[PDB]
Amino acid sequence: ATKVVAVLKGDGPVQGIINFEQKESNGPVKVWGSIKGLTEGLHGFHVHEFGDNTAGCTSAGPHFNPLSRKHGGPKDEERHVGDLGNVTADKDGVADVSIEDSVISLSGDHSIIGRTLVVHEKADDLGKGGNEESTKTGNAGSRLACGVIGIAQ
Amino acid sequence: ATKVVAVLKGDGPVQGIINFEQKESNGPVKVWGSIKGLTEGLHGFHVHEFGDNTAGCTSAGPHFNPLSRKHGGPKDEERHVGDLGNVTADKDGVADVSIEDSVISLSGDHSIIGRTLVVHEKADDLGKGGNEESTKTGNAGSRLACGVIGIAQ
Ligand SMILES: [Cu+]
Ligand SMILES: [Cu+]
Ligand SMILES: [Zn+2]
Ligand SMILES: [Zn+2]
Repeated sequence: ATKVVAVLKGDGPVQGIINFEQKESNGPVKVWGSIKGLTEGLHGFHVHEFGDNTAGCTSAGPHFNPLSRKHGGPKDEERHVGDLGNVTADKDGVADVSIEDSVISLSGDHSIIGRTLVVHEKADDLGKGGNEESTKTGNAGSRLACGVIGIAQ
Repeated sequence: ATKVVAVLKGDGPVQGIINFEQKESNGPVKVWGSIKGLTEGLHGFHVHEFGDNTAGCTSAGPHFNPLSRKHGGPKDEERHVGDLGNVTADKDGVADVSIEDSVISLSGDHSIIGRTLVVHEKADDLGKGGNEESTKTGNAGSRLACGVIGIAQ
């Protein structure tokens, strides 16, 4: 496929639709959409390993990391395939997403199809924190909303 | 990879979890789980094309049909890749699913990862109905619950 989508939903007011499109097999991936119900400010944003929603967002597992790297920002050489940094909400709780990433993909080892997109309660420290946790999750906190990444076209 | 799962949710009481497992590259897929809240009897059960939940189960599109064949039963040579026949709910409206299928797959062009699993209101006539719709959707009717098929641990 060249186009997939994830509909984020959680126990709370956080919700949104995120689109992904990749025209070429080894080309970049455009990510866009909106999320509401968020507190003003930054929020972690990543693709998690499992597209398993049997237990809310917690069953999505850790960050998608097929290359067994350490957590990082989307622009850091060292990073999980699923690390998409942070999204920002405005005073009304809305965050407009517009990302372009070259690590995630819709085919091969880096394929995010069938995995989960998650938006966190707090900001992602991009893996620069003075603690081991920062190198695993970025200390972004709990998962407010998530959705399985499915084929849309 | 070899294990995927789908959490079925709808606007009504119908809900459940269905697991899929494919041990060998191109071998058969074991499908099992449980669904509750259904009326007693048969119920259409298919994999639909899109894992698009932007409009509930309606955005899932039609039955997954890469080979452009007509609708049928799982044992038929002529059928949609996504045609998994019917599931049977007991007197208490619980359908214990347990079947194997070698048409669907967790890899390749027949892969159902990132697509949608749907449970219907009525029974799938396996394409033996006396009308045109029968060879299209088996007349299974409305979509009671669905879920995008995602990668499981
Ligand atoms: Cu995350
Ligand atoms: Cu169906
Ligand atoms: Zn990470
Ligand atoms: Zn069909």
